[PDB]
Amino acid sequence: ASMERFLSVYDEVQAFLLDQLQSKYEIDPNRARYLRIMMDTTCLGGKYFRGMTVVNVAEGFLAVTQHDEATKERILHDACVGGWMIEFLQAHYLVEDDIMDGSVMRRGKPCWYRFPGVTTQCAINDGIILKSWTQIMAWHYFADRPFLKDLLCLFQKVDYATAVGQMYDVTSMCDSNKLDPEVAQPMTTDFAEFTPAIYKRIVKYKTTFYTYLLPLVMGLLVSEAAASVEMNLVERVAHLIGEYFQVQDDVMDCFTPPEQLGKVGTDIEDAKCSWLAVTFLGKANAAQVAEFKANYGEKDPAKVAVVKRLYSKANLQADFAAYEAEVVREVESLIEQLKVKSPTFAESVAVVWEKTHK
Amino acid sequence: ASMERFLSVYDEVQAFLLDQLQSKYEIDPNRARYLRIMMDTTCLGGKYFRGMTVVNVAEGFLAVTQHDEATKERILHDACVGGWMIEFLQAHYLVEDDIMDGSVMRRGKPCWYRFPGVTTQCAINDGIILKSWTQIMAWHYFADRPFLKDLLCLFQKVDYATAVGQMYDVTSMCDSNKLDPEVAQPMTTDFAEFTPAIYKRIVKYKTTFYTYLLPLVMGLLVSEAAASVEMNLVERVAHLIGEYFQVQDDVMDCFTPPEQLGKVGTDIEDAKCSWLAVTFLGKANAAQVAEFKANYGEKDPAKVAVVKRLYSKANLQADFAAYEAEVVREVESLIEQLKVKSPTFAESVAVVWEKTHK
Ligand SMILES: [Mn+2]
Ligand SMILES: [Mn+2]
Ligand SMILES: [Mn+2]
Ligand SMILES: [Mn+2]
Repeated sequence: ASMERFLSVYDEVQAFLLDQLQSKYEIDPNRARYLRIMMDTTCLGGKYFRGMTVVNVAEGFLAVTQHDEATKERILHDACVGGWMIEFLQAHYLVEDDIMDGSVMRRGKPCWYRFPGVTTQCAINDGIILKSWTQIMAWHYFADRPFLKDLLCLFQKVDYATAVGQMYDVTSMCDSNKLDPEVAQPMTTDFAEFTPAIYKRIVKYKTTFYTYLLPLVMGLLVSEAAASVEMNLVERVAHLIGEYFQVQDDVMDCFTPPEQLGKVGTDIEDAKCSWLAVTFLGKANAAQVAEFKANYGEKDPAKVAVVKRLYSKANLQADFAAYEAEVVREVESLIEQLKVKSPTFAESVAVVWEKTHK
Repeated sequence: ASMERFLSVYDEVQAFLLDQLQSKYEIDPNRARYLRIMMDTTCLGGKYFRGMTVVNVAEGFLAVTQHDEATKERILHDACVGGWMIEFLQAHYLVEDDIMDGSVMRRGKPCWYRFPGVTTQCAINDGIILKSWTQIMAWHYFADRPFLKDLLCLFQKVDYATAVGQMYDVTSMCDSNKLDPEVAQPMTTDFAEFTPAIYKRIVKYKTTFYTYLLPLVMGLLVSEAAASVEMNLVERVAHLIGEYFQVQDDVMDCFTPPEQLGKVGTDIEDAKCSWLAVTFLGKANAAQVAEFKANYGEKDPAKVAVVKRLYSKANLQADFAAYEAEVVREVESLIEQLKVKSPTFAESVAVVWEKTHK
């Protein structure tokens, strides 16, 4: 099974990293144990969607390409390692974003920095280590691979894009013209920057590059198949599926009970430029906009309840269904275009869409 | 002048980074301005010792190697860019370490995260961007260079080592056997881990790799001269000079007035494994150790004053002078050994020592 190989490689990668800390970085056993627990707590327990996308893309090409058995095994091992690079990159983001946002829970468990023996003082550095481990992995496992340079270059550009996206995200409730390191940032009062275009830019950089583009292209690279596809189509379809992913996340933040969500959603309190706020402001009458402005972005539970009420009364299910229908058209169109050069890869993308959509 | 070229390249690198944000990352002008101010505030204003070491090593080899003039200029430009990679890496560390430690000032100015329009929520991500910029620089300026892979590999291993060193540093006041993410960490009461060996491990990883080893080897790489030297000697001498650097920093933290230091030193309050504490515990009688334990690691100003008194009464100037004399012997010995294969590089190391020592 794909999952079974993927999880076995985690054990191998963990052992390599911790053994190297002992043999080359002079680490002692208690700190090795701390880092092992940190790695498990921050990297394990999700769905491994991103990492497994690398594996699944690679498996698709193995099914139609002649290889020695040892080569099949090496490609699958490379896909697993590259998948864990992305999972560790996500772990880095989640650790640091939870600190930056003051989040409380993540996947039914306390955020890493809130563990009693961690604290922010250690957790910021723990998140730095998680990202450094992605590079240690690559240089060790891919040292002699022909895709090493392309993979490292891709990884770093996606990582940079994601940090730029985090800036877009955490500043999305400020007026751009008032941004200034010397002046404490007030929340917007006109919400003029709550537009579809601006929302799409947040999501594209914050989410879609590392969640959809990177796993797909990494699967191509470890398969030596990047010339088998039109890269502009891979970008466009990743952008599309990633945006749909984030729209779903945004809806759930407001409307999924905390036990199922795994956290208490705070997008309203945090004044996020979410799909609900943008779409509501694309629909609302004057009265409703005024009420939204009077209540959005405040921890006060009665104000949050007014915003959720406005959202419920706004029939945003209709907008979501129409958004979803348009995304189905465009994603299907792009999958069709991908078949011109690689039916195999087009099928992998169809699977990524089906897992995202349904 | 070397400094004049180095600072000119900053302007060039800044322009490249910000222009690329506009042309490829969809940035708007106010956020470009924020990032420009962030870059200037976090990267400028120090001595540029690390960055200029790259330049000076490269200049040493230019003086004795035949090159076309355009090649001399390209090598110096590469040395400047590689120097700014290290300066931006340091900027990353300082931003994140100041947040992790709750520091107040850095170089006579508030720490970046304490700017009113920054906040920890933005500053953690700003520090992430600073490090991502080091990689954007390398891939853009060194794309076709033969040293690209060696440089990237070196940079990432030094970066990893530094994060491991930060872990050693911020955990240095806890008993290793009690380290545990599930349990809030108490300060040591026996100080058994305040030893020269353990202190040297903190310093080696936290400081010496990125402050001394990386600039020296980067200067070799951009000069295509790494085979001109014995790398084990470069490591040993970097370790030695870097440790002396940190010992000086530790003394100043306790004894240099804040205006000259640029901050209010808090190593005693923070219970740091500093050279003063280790050396004091290497000298003290039972009575003095007991008093140290009763007062170390507490913000209470009268307790800090008791520790400073113990340090003053302990005649640690004698230990420092004897430490310094031994470092002079060993550094001179290693410079002599370096002359066997490269007098030019040995001279660059002598300059790095002279700037550190005097
Ligand atoms: Mn966030
Ligand atoms: Mn969300
Ligand atoms: Mn620190
Ligand atoms: Mn210090």
